[PDB]
This record gives sequence, C-alpha cells and structure tokens, in this order.
Amino acid sequence: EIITLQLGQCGNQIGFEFWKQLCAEHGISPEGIVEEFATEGTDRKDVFFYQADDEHYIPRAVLLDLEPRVIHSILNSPYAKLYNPENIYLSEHNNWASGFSQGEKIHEDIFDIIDREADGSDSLEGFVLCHSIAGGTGSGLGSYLLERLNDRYPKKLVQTYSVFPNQDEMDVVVQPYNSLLTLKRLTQNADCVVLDNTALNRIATDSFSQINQLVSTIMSASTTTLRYPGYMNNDLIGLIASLIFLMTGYTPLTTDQSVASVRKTTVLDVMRRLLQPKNVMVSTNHCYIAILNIIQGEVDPTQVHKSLQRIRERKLANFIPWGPIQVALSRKSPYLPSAHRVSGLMMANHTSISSLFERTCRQYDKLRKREAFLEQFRKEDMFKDNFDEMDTSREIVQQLIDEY
Amino acid sequence: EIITLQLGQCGNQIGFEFWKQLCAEHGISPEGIVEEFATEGTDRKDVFFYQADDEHYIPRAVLLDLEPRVIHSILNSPYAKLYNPENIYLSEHNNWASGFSQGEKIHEDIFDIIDREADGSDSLEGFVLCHSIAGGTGSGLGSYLLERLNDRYPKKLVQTYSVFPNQDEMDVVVQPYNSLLTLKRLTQNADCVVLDNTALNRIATDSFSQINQLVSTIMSASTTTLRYPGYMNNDLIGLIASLIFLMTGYTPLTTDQSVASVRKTTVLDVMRRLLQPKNVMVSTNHCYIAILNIIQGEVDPTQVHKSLQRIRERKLANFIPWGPIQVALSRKSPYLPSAHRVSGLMMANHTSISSLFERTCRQYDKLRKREAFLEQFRKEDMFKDNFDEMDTSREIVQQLIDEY
Amino acid sequence: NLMQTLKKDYRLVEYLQAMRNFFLDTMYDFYTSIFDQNVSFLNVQLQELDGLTLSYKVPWPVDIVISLECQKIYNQVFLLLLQIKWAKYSLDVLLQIHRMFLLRVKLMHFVNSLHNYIMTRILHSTGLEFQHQVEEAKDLDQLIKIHYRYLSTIHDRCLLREKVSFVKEAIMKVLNLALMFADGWSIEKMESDFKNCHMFLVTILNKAFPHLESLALS
Repeated sequence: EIITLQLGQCGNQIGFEFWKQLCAEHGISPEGIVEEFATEGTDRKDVFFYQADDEHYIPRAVLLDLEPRVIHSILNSPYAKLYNPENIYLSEHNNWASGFSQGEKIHEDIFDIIDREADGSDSLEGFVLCHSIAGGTGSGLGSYLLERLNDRYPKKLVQTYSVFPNQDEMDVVVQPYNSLLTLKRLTQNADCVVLDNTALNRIATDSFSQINQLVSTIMSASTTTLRYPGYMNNDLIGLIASLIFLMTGYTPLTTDQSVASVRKTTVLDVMRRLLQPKNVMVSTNHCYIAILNIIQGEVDPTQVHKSLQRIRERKLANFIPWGPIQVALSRKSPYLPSAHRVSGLMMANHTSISSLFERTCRQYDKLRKREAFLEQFRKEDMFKDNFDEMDTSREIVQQLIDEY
Repeated sequence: EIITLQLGQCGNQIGFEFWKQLCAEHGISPEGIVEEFATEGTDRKDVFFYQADDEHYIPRAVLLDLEPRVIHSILNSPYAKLYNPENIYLSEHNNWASGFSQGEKIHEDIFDIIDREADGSDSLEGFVLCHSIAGGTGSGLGSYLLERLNDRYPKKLVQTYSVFPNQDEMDVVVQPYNSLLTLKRLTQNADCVVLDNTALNRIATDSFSQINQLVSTIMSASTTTLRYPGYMNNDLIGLIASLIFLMTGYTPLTTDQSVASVRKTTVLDVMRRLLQPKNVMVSTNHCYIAILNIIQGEVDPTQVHKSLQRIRERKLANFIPWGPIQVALSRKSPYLPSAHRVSGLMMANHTSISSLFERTCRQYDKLRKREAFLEQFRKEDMFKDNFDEMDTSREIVQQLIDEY
Repeated sequence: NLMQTLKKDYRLVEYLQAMRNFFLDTMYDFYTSIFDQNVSFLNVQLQELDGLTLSYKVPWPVDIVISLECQKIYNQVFLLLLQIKWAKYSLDVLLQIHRMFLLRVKLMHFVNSLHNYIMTRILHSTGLEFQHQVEEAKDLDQLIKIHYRYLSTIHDRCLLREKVSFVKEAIMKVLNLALMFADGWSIEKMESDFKNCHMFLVTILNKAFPHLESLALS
C-alpha cells in the first residue's frame, strides 16, 4: 500500500490526472463503481485504492492547498464524487517562508488525516509526494510535511515527483529561494523523480492537461509492476535498492492521432530509444549511475539478452569507473487498447543532473549578493531574525554537487 | 537488406516511382496491405521492406529535402500512408556550398534517423543513393551525407543513381561547380550508376513521370535477382565484384501502347540489343571494362552459350588489351503481365564515360578563368576564405580522367 | 477418452497449475513475516537456516501423476528460491561513511542478477513450454514423461544436483556475505574477500553446460 501527498496547484492537478489514469487502467468507474466486464478482475487494487462497503473504491489520496479554486474545480468534475471529502483539506482563507509557517500552524489536522489513512492499511510501504518546488504553496508545505513525516514515521519510504521551474523561460520571480530550500529538505529527508517544464514541453512539442497527462503516464508506468504482481520486483523497496536523484523517459509518448504509424516495435529498438538524451524528459565526462527499463507487452527474454549484448558492445552508454543495468518486465492492463506491440519506460540516475543545481545555485548566488525580494521573508518568524537557514541550505547543496 | 537515401526534387521523385514499381512487383497495396492473391507469396520482401505488427510493410526509405513542396505533394498521393512519417524529414525554412553548410548544421537528426533504420536490419548490405548532381539540394546534401557515412560506416556498400545535367540543352547555371564537387566526393567515397537527362529523353522520344518511370524500371531490374533469390549472384557484393563508373540499358523499354508488335524475342537478340550505343541510356579507341546482362523470363543456357559464342566471333565489342563478360539469369515477378517473352538489362563499365567529365571540366575551366557566380559561394563558411576545395576537386577529376 | 474426462471431473490439469503457482502476489507477504521459529505460528500465517519442508494433498485420480518422490523435488527448488528472495529483500528493505553504498551496488547488483536468471530464464522458460505441451496430452503414460521431463531438467539448469562443492558452494558461500553485511548497519576486509570470491566465481564458472553463459556476463 501507499499514500499520495499532493500540494499546490501543480500537485493537485498531477493527482487529478494520475487518478484518472489509474481508474482508466483498473476499470474503476468515475463514481467509484466497478464495471461489469471488470467484475472478475485479477489486478491488485489495494495498492492505490481501498474498497468501501458500498462496493465503491476510494483513493488513498489527500488534497492540500493554500487556495480553494483548484480543488473546487476538481469537485465540479465528473470524478468529483470519487475522492474522500474527509481527507480533502482547504485553507479557510507565493512564498516558501509563509508556506512553512502555515505548515507549523496546521500540523494537527493534516497529521490527523494522515494517521487515519495510515491505520487503514496493513502493509503500507512508503509515501508518494507530488508538488512543484517553485511556487510558495508546494515548496514550503512539502518542506514542512517531509520534515515532520521523516520525524514521525522513521520506517516508511518517501518518493516524490518534484517539478522544477523552467529556466530558458525566465515563472516564480522568487523561485531560487524556494527551489534551494526544497532541495535542502529533499536531500536531508527524501528517500528518493526530478521533473522540469522546459524539457517536458520540449518533448511534448517535438495545455497543462496534456503535460500532466504525460507525467501521470510516467507515474503509472513506474508503479505498474507493483500494481500488477509478477515474479521479480514485487515491491517499491526492490525498485529503490536497484538504483540508489533520478530522471525518466517513456518511448510510446504518442498522441491519440499519431497511431497511424504502427511501427514494428521490438524490445531492442525501445530499450535503445530510452537511452538518448532527447527522450530524457528533463533538460566533466558525466556518466550514469544506474539504469532501469520496465517493458510492457509481449517480451522474449532472448530478445532482451540480445539487445543488452548489442548495446553493451556498441558502448552507447558510459558508466562509473569505480563500480560495476536492469531490465524488468511487466504485463499491460487487460483493458486499455494495446496500440503498442511492446512499450518501454526508463528511470535512471546520471551524474549530469548535477548541472540543474549548479544553475539554481548560480541563480541564487546571483540574488543573495544584492538582497532581492527578502522583504516578505523577513515577515515570517522563521526568517524574522536572520537567514542562516539559507546559508546552510546553500552549503548543503554545494556539498551534494561536490559529492556528485 | 538495404537503405535508400534520396535527396532533392529529383531524388524525392525517383524514390516515389521506384517504390511504386516495387509495390507493384511484390503485390503490396498502396496503403501497405497485402493482397489476398499474394498471401502465400514466395518473393523475399525484407530486402526493401520491413513488415509491421499491423501486417503492413514499410519501405526502408528516408526522405530528405531543402523544400517542402515536393514531399507535401507526395503525401497527398494515394501512396502517402505507405511511407514512415518518422523517417521523412523536411527543412523548416540552388547552391552546393549552402547545401553542405546545411548538412553540417542538421547532422544530428539525419543520423538519428539513419541509425534507427539501420538497427532494424540484421544483415544490412549497403546503401542506395538517388539524387541529382546539378541542383543545390542534391549535390551538396549528398556530398555531406556520403562523407559522414563513409566515415561512420566503414563496412557498408554505397550505391548511387546520380543524374547528370543535360548539356546539349544549355538547367542549373552554376551546374559546373556542383557537378565537379559531387564527382570529387563520388570518387573519394562512393563504392559504385551514371544517369543523364539528355540521352534518357532521347531514348524516351525515339513528363518527368515517364522519365523517372524508366529510371525506376532500371533500378528494379538491377535489384531483381537480389529480391528474387536464385542460385548465383545472391548478393549486391557479388554484383559489384563482377564489374569493378557505370552505364545502363534496358531492352523492353516499350510504351503501354507499343505491345502490339509482339516480336518473337530470343535471348540472343536481346543481349545483342543491349550492346548498341543507342540503348546505352547515357549520352582514342575507347573500349569496355566490364559487361553484365541480367535476363528475365524463360531462358535456356544453351541459347545463352550460343549467343555468347556468336557475339564473340562477330567481335561487335572491344575489350582492354591488358586484361581478360557475364550473363546472369533471374525470374520475373509472378504478378506483372509477362508481355515480353524474354527481357534483358545491361550494366557495363566502358572507358568512353571519361568524355562526360572532360565536358564538365571544360565547362568548369570555361568559368574559373573569369570568376563567374562565385559571390554566393563566398557567403558560406566553406568557401568563405578561399576555394582550394575547388582546385583539389578539379585535380582529382583530372587524375581520374588520366587513370581512365 | 481418459485425458478428455481428466481435464474436468477430477481435474488433474487444474490442480497441477495451482501446484507450481502457490510457490515459485501471495507468497510475498508470507515470507516477509518470516523475516522479522514456531511450527504452528507459520500455519495461520500461510492460511492467511534451510528447513521449512512443504507438502500438499492430492486426490487418488492425480496421485499417480504427482508422486511422493515428486513432492521433494518441488520442495527442493522452493527452499533454494527463498534464500534468494531473502538476500534480495534483506539488501532492499533498508535505505569512508558513504563508502558502504559502493559495497551495496557492487553486491545488490550481483544477487539481483542471479535472481533475474533463475526465475525468468529458467523458472519461466521451461514453464511456458511445459503448459504448451500438457495441453496436447494424449496418453496416461506420456503425461508422466512430459512431466518428469520437466523436473529432472529444471533441477539441472538450476544447479542443485551435482557439481555442488565445485560450483554451487561458491554461490552458497558468497550468499553468506549477504547475511553478514546485512546485520552490520572490517569494512576494508570485505572487498578483499568480495573481489576474491566473485573473481573466484567467474574464474571457476569460466569452464562453460552451455546455458550458464546467460549469467556469465556478471
């Protein structure tokens, strides 16, 4: 089992479309009813859903937000009735310090909800977090929740889908501070999926609805095998151990109109495609640390071995000199059309990601020398006296970059 | 297996009608479907096509062009859906230097496409190139691709169907430069089929649609035996070794209206007809270097031996004094009507082809003495400083003529 | 006629499919409880270092197929499989200071690669072929042979019958590194052993009979 903590407008939407994808996959009706064709289903549902006496299924989700508008719109959707009104929380009434201050203020009810959800699962495995690191809501609230959660639950995993601000595009003027602080908290508490609007929209090209549909696709494909038990990799901890910051790529990212080219898609061509920098959805002979490829559809392990052999000989990849990939196979949901003969998802750890922080650090250093937009931060208690928090966070990020 | 690289308007069309001929021969539907009568076919299809999970077959073709109009028209044809939209490439936005500069600029995506296509074949044998040497697009782009391909793939054949500019007709005012440079690159990198509009249209007489239909006929008849496995000559390398610049001729170049004269066509009369300069589709006791005759239809090797004996005695041909032909037999496709009892195609290497370059050299020398139309070339980086490239190319062509 | 009335009506084939399913999901929760003993404690857990003999109940119409000496072989592969799930999960549940992590990936890989070999390449290759074979059963006897030609071959590919003290013990002794390193949570004296036994493993398996090369890459 698992819980999802989605914050800010970004996280709220991310959750909306993630649950849309999930209910589509598992044959869950918008109202929580189960379709007749899926009555005898074999798919495991406990992982993301828990059924109710009324036979309906409820997501293990909690909605958090500093503002009402987004969730109010969500509850006007056809999927509104599905969620649990008890879990959803809205502030009665764009800065990280303010977000963390509110988090300190509203500890009690949030952790009440979290405890209630936790006690309903026998074998909870970890946590899932969806949020954006730039905006005031996501950054600060996620920081506070991560801190108090790692404190509260020292034996549960914490996984996040953190969305990083666009850089080529000059959105949050105060983004460097929030990003740097959120990164501090991620290193200091997060167990383990980086995301950026820049490269994501780049691949989308070459509305937020479609972008986050792709993101939800990534999340669902990541959790597929856990959802669909097989032989190997039957747990999230198995995933994490096989890799341990990450980046992702998915081959069949094709529009509903781009099915006309039914290209004979082997496993070799897919696994190859997952390697190119173009497909890496995120934007010094930098090299890899780990690679995992989850493959959906018919697959012959002989083909997998041949592809691995050929790629190894062709040396299209580079590895650490000081240490000695993985190809897991799953089964598609029996419901969604198998427009793709075989499909592939890749999650990897690669040193080049360091550059991200070097940019943000460069951004942050490009402001701290002139004290820009610190007036609001001084208002909050945390930065009321000084900003030693900022210095510690910057040095922590520098240490991480040095370690990479 | 094999790949086709067609450039410029000439190459784009050439490819269109070549694939039209191929799909006609192999019973491939315009949409890529296979006809019912051809379900149990014995013809080998991997050579030029690869099938898809949807049962449709996709050509191993890539479309390149500096301009959109031609390919846009192609995609409005009934054959549009057949091609692979992924492989097709169009420049988002008439000189060789500009073409090579763009080739330097768009290396990455082109070679991405080429690698993707290559990795889908187990036993790729060589490359096929179709282009015109006069126009800016074909000349420069083919030059760049040949250079970077011979660099990238040092163990694959490179075959071209190069179209030469008309000379009796005064089309590209700057043709001498492009032709000379393309010839430099062909000698310096090309493994192995000269083509000219002048003699081609001469034989056609005595629109581009019909001319290139004839050209595609030549190409298909050249590749027949490879397409249709037999006993001998079961590989392109076998072809090349048996000969090694070339010229071609085809006997049954008859209109759809000229079938009324069903002339009793032996093998002897055909193979004889392939020898005359009239049938050589291209325009010092110059002599031959090599001759190959591929014969389609019923054939008795006794007849072949008798024809060879008689022609040898009649000494209608001349050979090199310093060195010691070949007649291969194939089978017609079981589908197209056998309006011809027996048909013949000839590919030969003959010293007289030297004259071509002597003309172009004479053309080029007729301009370099007065610096005509060099203003545009100086614009590009390659000819920004000097034109030593031109001098080296001219001397290389002179060396080739001396060698002949 | 006999095979016809044996698909249902004392469905011997249906019972056989369940057999190789309740071991070789469900059995994930079962073993995880054993990680954190008593002989009755396990039963309620099941109904929910090398022991745990497992058995089953077979009706007379299928007793002749799944014999008594057939239970032990099915039990043999189950015991060894768990030790792999053990080491794989023990090094997975957790999450010169950081130098230990380099000993993790250098090891969490190796046990993971082996597990990918036994289950997928063997316990699923012959399994996919076996089902395609039993569905064409046309005899009382040959159904035993096609079945007996499934264990005595899966006990050979999974190296457990012979060459144990020559090859199998190597994988066994390095499995003790998965136990020792798990508890501690001397460090330099581990890689001197690890780089030796792992090289001892490849420099011994290098004799490759031919199917061993599918893992010999690492």
